Amino acid sequence: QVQLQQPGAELVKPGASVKLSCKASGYTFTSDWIHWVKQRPGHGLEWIGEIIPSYGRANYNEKIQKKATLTADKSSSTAFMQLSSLTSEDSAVYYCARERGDGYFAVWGAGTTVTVSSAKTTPPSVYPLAPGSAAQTNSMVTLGCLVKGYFPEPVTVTWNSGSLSSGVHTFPAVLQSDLYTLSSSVTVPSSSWPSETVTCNVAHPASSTKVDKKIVPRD
Amino acid sequence: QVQLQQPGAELVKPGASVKLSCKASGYTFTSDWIHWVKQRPGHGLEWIGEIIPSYGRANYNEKIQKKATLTADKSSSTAFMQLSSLTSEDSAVYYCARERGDGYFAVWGAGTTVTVSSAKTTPPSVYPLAPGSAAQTNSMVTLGCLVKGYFPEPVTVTWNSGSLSSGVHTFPAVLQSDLYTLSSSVTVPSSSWPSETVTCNVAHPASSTKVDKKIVPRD
Amino acid sequence: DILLTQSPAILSVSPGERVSFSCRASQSIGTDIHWYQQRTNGSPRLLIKYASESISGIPSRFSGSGSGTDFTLSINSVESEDIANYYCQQSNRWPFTFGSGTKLEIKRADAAPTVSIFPPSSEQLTSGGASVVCFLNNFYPKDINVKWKIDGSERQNGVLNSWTDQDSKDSTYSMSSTLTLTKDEYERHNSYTCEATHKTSTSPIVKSFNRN
Amino acid sequence: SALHWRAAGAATVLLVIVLLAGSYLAVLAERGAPGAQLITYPRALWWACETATTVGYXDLYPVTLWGRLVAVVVMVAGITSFGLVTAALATWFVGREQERR
Repeated sequence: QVQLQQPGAELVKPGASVKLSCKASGYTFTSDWIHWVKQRPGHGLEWIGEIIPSYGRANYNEKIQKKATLTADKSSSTAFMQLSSLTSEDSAVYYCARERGDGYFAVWGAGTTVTVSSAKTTPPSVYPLAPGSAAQTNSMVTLGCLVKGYFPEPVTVTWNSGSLSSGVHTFPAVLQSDLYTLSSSVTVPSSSWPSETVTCNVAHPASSTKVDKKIVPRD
Repeated sequence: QVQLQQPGAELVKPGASVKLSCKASGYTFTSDWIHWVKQRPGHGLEWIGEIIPSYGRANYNEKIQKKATLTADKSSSTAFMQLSSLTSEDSAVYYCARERGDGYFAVWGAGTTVTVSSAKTTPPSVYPLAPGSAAQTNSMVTLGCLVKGYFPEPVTVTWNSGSLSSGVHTFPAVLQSDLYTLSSSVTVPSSSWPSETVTCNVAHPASSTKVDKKIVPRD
Repeated sequence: DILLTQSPAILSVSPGERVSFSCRASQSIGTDIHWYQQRTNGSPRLLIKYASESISGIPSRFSGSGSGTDFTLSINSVESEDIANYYCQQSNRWPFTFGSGTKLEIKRADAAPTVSIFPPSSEQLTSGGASVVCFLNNFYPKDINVKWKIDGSERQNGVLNSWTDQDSKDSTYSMSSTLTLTKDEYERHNSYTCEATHKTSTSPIVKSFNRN
Repeated sequence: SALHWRAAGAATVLLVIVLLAGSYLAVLAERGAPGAQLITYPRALWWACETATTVGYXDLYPVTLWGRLVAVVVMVAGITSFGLVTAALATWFVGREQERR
């Protein structure tokens, strides 16, 4: 069972503030420290700070401006990190990890994507991608779905609820006029389609809107 | 009396496994550690691991893949090193040495030549090398024997069971079509031959076949 | 504050070979070093703790060594699932710190792309607008060019490409080329072509359709 | 049983407690101080042991004000305890041999 659960995404306007959370499960000891690591896209890991729930004390990275404030709630077993007065610089993926007071990070959270923009949330438009009537086929066939016009990142695309992970590709999004767009592809044995359904599950956390889309052949 | 005795050679097929041994003599204390050092041809010494017989515990070099497993047998005073899943890379001379728990290696073993090949063992062909009838001679004469067509290495050539070590040369073998070949030479006072016999002792450990060969003048 | 240096930043190795990443501490830290793995879109995963100790659930392929200021994470016979970012972290002195990172890259055999063009979807045209997607899949090396031609004439306005990192399934690369345009712009045109120029073939691989 | 004998054992149970709370409190106090090395429980426990016995090798020591105060308590607890066992051994030896007369 996922040891640490964090909200998939958060949108914040410049100067505003957001409070990220991290709910823990599994064993819990008095010697547990919850850490927060910040990762900017294309870059590495940056330790932000730590807190010890059982006692409530936190420490922060001195080598960087203190945007974060750590707090813990023993009852609901949740650690929170209050980020304040944000800017484009504070935009990245924030991880929480647990340390048993022995120095290494045993388990990590999926990470919460934080975006600092004046833009407006927007669910993604999903469309099928079946071959063209004149497209001859080999022993394999390729399908896919087009997710476009959404904001902010990210979106999690799966094929048949993950039971088809093999032969899947989900290209990186491209930003334009305040709207990301990406495409995913899948390759199943030509003979297995459309005998066997192939759907595209798309979840957009920043707006709480999951949508599927069956991929059938054209007319 | 040779403090540590190891088999002169061992042949192993790629992927196979061989267990080298080292029998000790002389004083034996609870504080004795037996070490194994690996030396590839033309290269230096590489510590593999150590074991403490009296207790049976062993430690291994972390900076390299663990092909070895150390064990000890108190009764027969022998230390063993199980090399597994070998390859051409694991081919070299393996030494065992004893350390009195004070850090330096007091005594070493002659070393066991290990070869990893799909080839087949083959005893060496020994032939004499007496001067040519028209070869005038000075105050010294040169003889020698030709060892060829053997596999694997090595071969130990001696002249008159070592009593003639002076004036001896044993050239390095040359590999070709899965068969090594080398020659040894000796130079004794011209007047002392053939009045006094000059034989060539050749031992080929990898096949357990020792053979001599008297060196007399041609017809 | 202990500075962990990882060099090189990118390591290229042949399938099955033995690779070694290195971490350099700015001062002796014992064996208080730990290694993490982070695949694309994933979160870090502890691989080795305390420089040598193996974690449960990690292939016996992974190993670590070192002490003091020099540490090494090795992979005996690397494979595709190993394509990712490796980081080291020290717990010797406060505050904990992370290495800059090292990317593992594999060099497999050349692979030709599998092109596939897709006409805009109906639901898309309904909401107003059409997008012709083209997928260049499983090609290697990653260097590749894709040309768009509308009714025989090369197109460019409205085209947005996108590449993927090396795949951890087969060590290849893939790209998606998209040509967007309003319904109108899409109406007064018949043929849409997608060409692909790659190292594998002196000739370009193309695919196209017609909004019959 | 006997006072001295009980006070000794009580000193030992108390020691173990101080040792454990010492480990916890030391890490709590040291974490947050740049360069501090007394920052993980397992070694902090070993630090506590070598402090209570006074062998102070070190290989580890506190550097913050509260860490030092925690160190002072562990030192005194260890010294008091080990000293409360010596007095119990003296009471036993005296009271006893006094009969051997």
